[PDB]
Amino acid sequence: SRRYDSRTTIFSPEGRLYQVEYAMEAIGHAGTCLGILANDGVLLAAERRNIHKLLDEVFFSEKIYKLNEDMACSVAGITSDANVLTNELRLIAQRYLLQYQEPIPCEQLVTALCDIKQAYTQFGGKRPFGVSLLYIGWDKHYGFQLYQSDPSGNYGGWKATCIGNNSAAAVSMLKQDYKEGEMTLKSALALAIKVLNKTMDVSKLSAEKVEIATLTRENGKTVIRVLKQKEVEQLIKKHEEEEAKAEREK
Amino acid sequence: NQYDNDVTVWSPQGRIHQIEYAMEAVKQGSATVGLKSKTHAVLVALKRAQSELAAHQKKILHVDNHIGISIAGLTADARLLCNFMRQECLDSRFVFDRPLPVSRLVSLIGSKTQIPTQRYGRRPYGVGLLIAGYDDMGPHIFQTCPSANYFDCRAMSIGARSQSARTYLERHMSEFMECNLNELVKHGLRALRETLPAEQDLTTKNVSIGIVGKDLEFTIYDDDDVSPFLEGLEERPQ
Amino acid sequence: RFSPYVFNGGTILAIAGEDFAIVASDTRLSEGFSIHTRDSPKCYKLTDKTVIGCSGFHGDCLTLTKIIEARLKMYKHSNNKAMTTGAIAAMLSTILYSRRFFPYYVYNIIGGLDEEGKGAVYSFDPVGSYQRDSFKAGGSASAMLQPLLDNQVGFKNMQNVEHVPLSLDRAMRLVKDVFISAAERDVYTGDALRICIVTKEGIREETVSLRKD
Amino acid sequence: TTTLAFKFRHGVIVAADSRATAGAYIASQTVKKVIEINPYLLGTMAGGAADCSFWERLLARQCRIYELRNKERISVAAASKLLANMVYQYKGMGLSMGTMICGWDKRGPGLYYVDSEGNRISGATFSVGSGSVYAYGVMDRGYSYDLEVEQAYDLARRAIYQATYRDAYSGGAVNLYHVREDGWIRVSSDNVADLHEKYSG
Amino acid sequence: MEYLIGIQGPDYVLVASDRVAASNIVQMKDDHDKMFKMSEKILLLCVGEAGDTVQFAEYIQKNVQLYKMRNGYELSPTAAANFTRRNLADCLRSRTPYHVNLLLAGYDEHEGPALYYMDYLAALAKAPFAAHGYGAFLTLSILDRYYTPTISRERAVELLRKCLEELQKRFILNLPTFSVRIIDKNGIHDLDNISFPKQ
Amino acid sequence: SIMSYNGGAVMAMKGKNCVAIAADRRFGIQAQMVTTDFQKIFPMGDRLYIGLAGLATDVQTVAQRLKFRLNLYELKEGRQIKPYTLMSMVANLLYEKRFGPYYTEPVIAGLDPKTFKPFICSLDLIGCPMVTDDFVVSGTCAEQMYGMCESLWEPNMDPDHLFETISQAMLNAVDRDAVSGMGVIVHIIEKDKITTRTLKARMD
Amino acid sequence: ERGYSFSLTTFSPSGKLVQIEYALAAVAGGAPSVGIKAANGVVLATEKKQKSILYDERSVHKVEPITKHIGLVYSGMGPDYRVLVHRARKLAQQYYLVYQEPIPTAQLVQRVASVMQEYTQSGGVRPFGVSLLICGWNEGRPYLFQSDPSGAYFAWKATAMGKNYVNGKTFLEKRYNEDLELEDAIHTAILTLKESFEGQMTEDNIEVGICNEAGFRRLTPTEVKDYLAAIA
Amino acid sequence: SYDRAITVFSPDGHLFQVEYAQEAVKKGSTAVGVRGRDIVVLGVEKKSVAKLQDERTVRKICALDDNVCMAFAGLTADARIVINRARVECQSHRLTVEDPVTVEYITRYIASLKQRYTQSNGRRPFGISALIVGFDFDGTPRLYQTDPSGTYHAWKANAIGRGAKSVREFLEKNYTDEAIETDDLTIKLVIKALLEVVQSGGKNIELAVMRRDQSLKILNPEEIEKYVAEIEKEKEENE
Amino acid sequence: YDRGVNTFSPEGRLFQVEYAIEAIKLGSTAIGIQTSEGVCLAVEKRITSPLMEPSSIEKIVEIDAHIGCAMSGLIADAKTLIDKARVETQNHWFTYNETMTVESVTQAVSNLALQFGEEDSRPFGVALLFGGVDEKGPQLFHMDPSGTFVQCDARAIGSASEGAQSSLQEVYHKSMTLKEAIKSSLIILKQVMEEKLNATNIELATVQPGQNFHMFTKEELEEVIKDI
Repeated sequence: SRRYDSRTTIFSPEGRLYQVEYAMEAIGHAGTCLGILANDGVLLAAERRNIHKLLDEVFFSEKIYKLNEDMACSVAGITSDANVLTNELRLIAQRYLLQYQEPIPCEQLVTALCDIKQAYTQFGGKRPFGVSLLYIGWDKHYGFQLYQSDPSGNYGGWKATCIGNNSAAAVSMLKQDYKEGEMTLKSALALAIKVLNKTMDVSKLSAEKVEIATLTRENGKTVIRVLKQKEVEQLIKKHEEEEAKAEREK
Repeated sequence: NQYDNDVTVWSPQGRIHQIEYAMEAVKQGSATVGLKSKTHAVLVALKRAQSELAAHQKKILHVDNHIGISIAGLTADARLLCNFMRQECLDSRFVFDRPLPVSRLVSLIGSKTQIPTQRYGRRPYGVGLLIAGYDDMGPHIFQTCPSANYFDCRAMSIGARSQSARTYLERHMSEFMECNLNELVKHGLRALRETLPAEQDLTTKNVSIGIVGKDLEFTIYDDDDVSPFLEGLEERPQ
Repeated sequence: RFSPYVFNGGTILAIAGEDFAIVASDTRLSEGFSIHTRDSPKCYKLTDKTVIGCSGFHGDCLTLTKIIEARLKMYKHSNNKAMTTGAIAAMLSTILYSRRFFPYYVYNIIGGLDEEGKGAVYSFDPVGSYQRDSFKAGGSASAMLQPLLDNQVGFKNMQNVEHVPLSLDRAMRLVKDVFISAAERDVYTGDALRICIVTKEGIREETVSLRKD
Repeated sequence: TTTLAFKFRHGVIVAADSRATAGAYIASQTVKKVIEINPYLLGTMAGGAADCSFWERLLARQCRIYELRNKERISVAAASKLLANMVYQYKGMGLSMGTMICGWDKRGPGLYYVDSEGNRISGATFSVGSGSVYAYGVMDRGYSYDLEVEQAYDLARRAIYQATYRDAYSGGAVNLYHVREDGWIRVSSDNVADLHEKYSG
Repeated sequence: MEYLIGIQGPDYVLVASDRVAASNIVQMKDDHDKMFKMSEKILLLCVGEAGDTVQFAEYIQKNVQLYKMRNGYELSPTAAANFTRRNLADCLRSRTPYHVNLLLAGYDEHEGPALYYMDYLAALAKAPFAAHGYGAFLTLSILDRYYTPTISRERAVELLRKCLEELQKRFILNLPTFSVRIIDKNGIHDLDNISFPKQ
Repeated sequence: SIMSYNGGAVMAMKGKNCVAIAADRRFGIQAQMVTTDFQKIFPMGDRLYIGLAGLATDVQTVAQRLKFRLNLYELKEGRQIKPYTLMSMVANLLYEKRFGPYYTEPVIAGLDPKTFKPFICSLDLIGCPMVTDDFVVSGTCAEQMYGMCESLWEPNMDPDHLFETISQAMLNAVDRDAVSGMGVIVHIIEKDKITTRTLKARMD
Repeated sequence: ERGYSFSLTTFSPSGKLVQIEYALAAVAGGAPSVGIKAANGVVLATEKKQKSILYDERSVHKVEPITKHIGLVYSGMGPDYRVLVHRARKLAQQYYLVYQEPIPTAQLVQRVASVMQEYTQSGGVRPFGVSLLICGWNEGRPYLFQSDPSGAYFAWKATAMGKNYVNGKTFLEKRYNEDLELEDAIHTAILTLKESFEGQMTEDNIEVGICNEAGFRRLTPTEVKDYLAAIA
Repeated sequence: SYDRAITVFSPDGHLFQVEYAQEAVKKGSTAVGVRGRDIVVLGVEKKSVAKLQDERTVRKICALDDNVCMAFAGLTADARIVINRARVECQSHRLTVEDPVTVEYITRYIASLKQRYTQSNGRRPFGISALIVGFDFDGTPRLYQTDPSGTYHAWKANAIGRGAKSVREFLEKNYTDEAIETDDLTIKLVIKALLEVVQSGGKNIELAVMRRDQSLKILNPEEIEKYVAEIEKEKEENE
Repeated sequence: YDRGVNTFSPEGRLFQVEYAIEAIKLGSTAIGIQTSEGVCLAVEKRITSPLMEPSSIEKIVEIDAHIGCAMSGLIADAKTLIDKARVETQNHWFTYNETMTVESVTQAVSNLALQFGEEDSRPFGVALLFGGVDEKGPQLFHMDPSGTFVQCDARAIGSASEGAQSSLQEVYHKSMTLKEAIKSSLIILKQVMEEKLNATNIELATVQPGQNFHMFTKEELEEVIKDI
């Protein structure tokens, strides 16, 4: 019985631990999600993977999950492990609301989940979750926020982050084109279509290959809007009109 | 050898080695000898020490007013069964208000120690109990083993270098069922001088004697009151 | 319905001396209006220097006696000595409290010698409070025996009375006289008087008959 | 049963009687109702004599474990808070306990009052027992913060004497302690029948 | 059995209670305090039986302090009062229910001052003024007689003065002293321990 | 009794393509008011309300457990809840406390979201649902409210006359009750807008 | 006794859950099965060959109803299928005892797939070896879903599972469109199972179940011979 | 229930998983803490931020109470769950014994939470080390550290993380009595040590002091520029 | 490759009990001497760094007013056994109203010392000395990771154990005095430690029949050093 155990919890003699680094190796492939904010609003741009010609395209989204009444998350990695984490922090926000009668701040929802995710890396003799995921949202203490989780269990606030297959190619270009607090939610939409033009090897940016959802603050609404496939392609060609002018004039 | 790791795994010959290795633990402890007359039961132990300033490790323990034991093996497992031993004697005295019989006590020990010799990740109890007591049927000398197989006997000896003590008892056991307590003890003391190297024997600080008796409660004698028993022995012939 | 308690009578008495201790009790077990037996003493010898007396519900007095005798043997196998008189009294105070919400209906008096060879008498409530005294009585006729020993042993309410310590000879005839007075007026007072004397030598015993109404 | 305690400039004075009854029958005259938790803490006995004896012996166990781990003595505020929490777990089950906790502390004198119901209050003067209301009247007249030592001995001694005179369940002898800087000191133990000849003339 | 009061203004909350710790027929302590801080702008005023007022109200206090250390910022007065209501109502249908009556007072930087009301059955009520105890039957009728939503804190104290003078006219208990607080944008402030000299 | 410890009254009435719901405003303890703005009607999505009456603890407790289960329903599924489905949800919630029951009696009123059709029902304190077509009432002053609605209800009523009927039904029945009053709030919903009015009642 | 309480499904150094990869190979070695939704109902069809003439083909069934309006087929191994059928039978009942409403087909796949994910992570178990095809007509519009042993699920218009599924999906791509009736979908579902069957396709070599707005039902072998007639 | 011994003895008398976890401490960012007589000073080095992103969620100097600060090294996932378990015990101590928590008490709680955790079944040991800095009652500034095996251990100056023994060798040749004379003089003692470590050019340093009566107060990168100016200018005039 | 934690040797002893005996050869050395006048008991500290505070570490710690201790090997798991010994003496005082003797403290700890397994996880890697004065006079005991305890007269435990035990058998006799038994032990510690002996590298504690457990400090300690 101790001959069949795989010991998914112990250290390695070099100090680190192997089991979550293999999971953070699997988080490298299989998906692309990114977020950006500088002003009123925050967006999630995700790239669809299964683009086969026989699917129904239902459930209002594919990788976007509405968590609270005023925050949502984009996910990446093992999709079966993703569904269990989503409906786990979905009722953390409700048992907060049951206890305090107030919507949950966006930061301490992330810390609650990342303590559950950390415990599997630490005891129990258990496979960890191969899931990293973003967080957008709004609260009255700091406004629009943007977070990133890791399978190790540590989080962080950000302004622009991708966890794609060429995420390191995207982050090196995000910190070449930005402005702190002045990118409104049209330049951010224009910058989002430019970044995933690069990191997607499939060229020409088919409007069904991506998903974009925005979170804008209306007075007592905090409207989370998954924008439809009729206004994506006009935003695609708007990138395509200026790039022919910017190349030829240089 | 892959058949030599756990208590569960049988050998292809049919001999579980983890039981047989616990028999090596009782061969490491110092010797002790028990024997009985018609009306008495005497067990004699041989203490050891580490340095000349540290005290000697005692072996004979008092279980009840009519039951005493002698240990050989690792002492922490001995106290784990001794606390079980005391507990099973006084609750029968709590319920039935009578001394628990000796032959019925040991059957509880054999059922207690057989359980970890069949589960997974459970060691056997490495201990070597010699038991002396009284039923209504007179004296009894019992031995146990880590293989949970207890033996009824009239004289035994266990511990390191005990085969020489058994050869002394076989050629003198015709006399044991007649003599009184005086030369019953110094029959057993002549067994412990057999199991020693040829220069030191019995210097009144490494020997202990216990007697349960037909009108005598079980009594342990230590290193001052041994001196009446220990005198009157001849020199070692050489 | 089923009442778990009944009163079985009984009367015990202790007197601590300078170098002795006397524990006495009657020998009648009885409940209701009837008699069970005319021979049931309460002198229980724990050690050779300690005698306990147990009055009250007899089904608890049998159980509590056997719990204590198990725990002296657990002491000796773990400490290689016997319990003193003051160590038994502290132990039994935690035994009686351990059934706080279903108590024993037992009155207890422990009499024996201390470490200096002097008398010691401890007296309990049914819950487990105690103190050390010179003399206590317990049971049914305790309210009759306690004022008399306040006059003779305590030297209370007397003017120009000398203070001689209790000899053993005076204390024996004092115990033998005070149970005769309690046999006349109490109906639970027995037929034989079991007196136990704890000295430096050992525990003596003595039986004195009474009237048998 | 009558106990009292009051603190002043020179420490804390504790006093109590010694009669323990049973219905109308008097069990004993020599019951020590001020038990000694530590060389630096004192506790009284009020209500259930066995319940105050147990849980304050159990408190003395707990304060000793605190001293070995932390290498200083426990405060008077912390000691009563432990006693208030142990008793609360048996609330409604019928415990009788009305004790007081006395002792010198790093903040000066300490005098708290703990009930079996869960009351834990501070104060300067207290009086607990069946004849406690007889003790308050005489104690409120002669109380001052700036009393002398021999004057404060006479106040607490006579205050018990008036309570045993009116109450039927109070009597015996008058025990008297004094909590000081270094620790408590036993002052005296006077019989009431001797005080009757003293306080008359 | 004993009394406290809840006058709430446009930008302040004026609370006050008595100082008497009672017994059988005597009073044990004359300077008791019914007032429990949790944050820099939230008080708590608990009334009930003996053991439950101290231990429940400091159980709340260790959870409000813990929320601030885990997050850096404090609870609102609304969420703090709505957290206490959950703790009675869960512990109500149990073997040991708490029997306490309380009212909570707080100030917030967003919605200003706030006052809440509870009982031993855990019902919340956002009220402009409230009171517990048997003196609430005497003193609520003076208070709605003279209450203005735009009342200044200087005349709110003399409204409290009038509301307590009548309590020593037709009420059989003693109640000599009263401790007063005030909560505003700058936090808790002690006012004068108003009383009536019984000499 | 236990239901008369705080009082309360909730009425719902069905109109043509609309449904109105009304309740009192008093919060009090057996003789004594405390405040006159106690909420007893809670929103459950658009065009669908619920009214609670009974013990004031379980009014605030059940309305938070029900909201807890409702938000998890509308996020696990992608749609709003039907009016008939919520009736089965509440009846599950009360019946779990079969022997520890909540002392409240809910009243549910709302429009069906796809085909805008009214719906009213009421439940006892252990969850026996009863759907009607005219009116449901709950609270302490129930018998006064039956004499109103049996004599004033009409089958097909525009939202103007529906408001006038449920107002005169509440202002006269609650006025005859002692532990209910101190104001009446009236919600009247329909497929295009929603209307909340407060009536001029006796503060007596 | 007790269990093992340790996961025997770990991450490879290449980042692939190997046991889930091996469980999909058992799915690919199963019997072929196709499923097509067309605008008023969904057609499920499977392929059932007995090994000899001794078997009673009318004893067990591949096509199983879950409720009044939800059917379910598989392509994998036999005894693992009957476990999560009985599990899915019960999950439709705890939904109905709460809400008094038949369960939507989307919400059933939420709960069947959550079993299989929970079953591929817990201690001392190997994952399932089946894939599923789930049909149903909830609120007019029909539905067609497909799970896997990993625990994911999809929403297909038409698909094929089992042997030669990569040839079945190319065949459906050149045949299926948006506008077909139910009985037109039946004729193109037998035409795609004929791509991999044996020589004779009788009325008992296949098994077809359909959904309508009238609910899920399973075809008797009488009219299955009628659809098998005038085929190819 | 996963019951399995994880940390067992070696053939020479060591514990493998304990000495492996100390290496993971040795590759976190360097934290340096000293103490004075009235004010304590501690500050992590190697901030290493992306310098276009958020920074108030990356903090590694937190507060257990009003009087207890805490810095750490090692991996941050195991670190902040130790803090949340220490924030509960220091609050439950207040519901008991009335004083605020002494700094010696809270370090025994963290060490005893960590020793029993190398002793239990199915649990890898913690991979963090900490510095617990505080001013107790009667105003006595002192600090401690915590090994991953659970040996709390007081100091007068300390430095853990990657590049610690180089700094710890530098601290003993530099810590004198007169270096704890002024409050700002003790700050440059830390700033000279961190500049003698992984890069720490004023942008990766983040110090935080405590004057025994306040909360923890982080100086913005304006005094860290001002102190590094006057420390390097004092080196440019002596050399 | 991997055995269990509960496996016998072919020679028959165990593996990890025998491995824990090797672990106590890495701790600091400790010497205790039983004398009829009283028990003296000393240790070194093994100061690593100049910046280290010296008094924060300790090896002598008391169990009761009349029982001291001394630890070696690992230190972090010694604090578990010390806390079990403190609670055990208070439960004995609570129920019996007396002081638990020095021997019966030791077997209460030794029964705990071998209880690891895979139910209800490794042996303790410490070694202890118990100095105390019960009613049989002054006593000195020494337990093991194996759970074996025996009364010694002069026991030396630590990394320099067998080097000190040879030099301790030649100076001890049954009629020592406590003033010279203290001086005799510091000569042995002066030979075996690395650094030079001062008032900070070591500490002592004695227990007498008259007074309670007393631990020396840096004022009354260095008179023995300068008069060595």
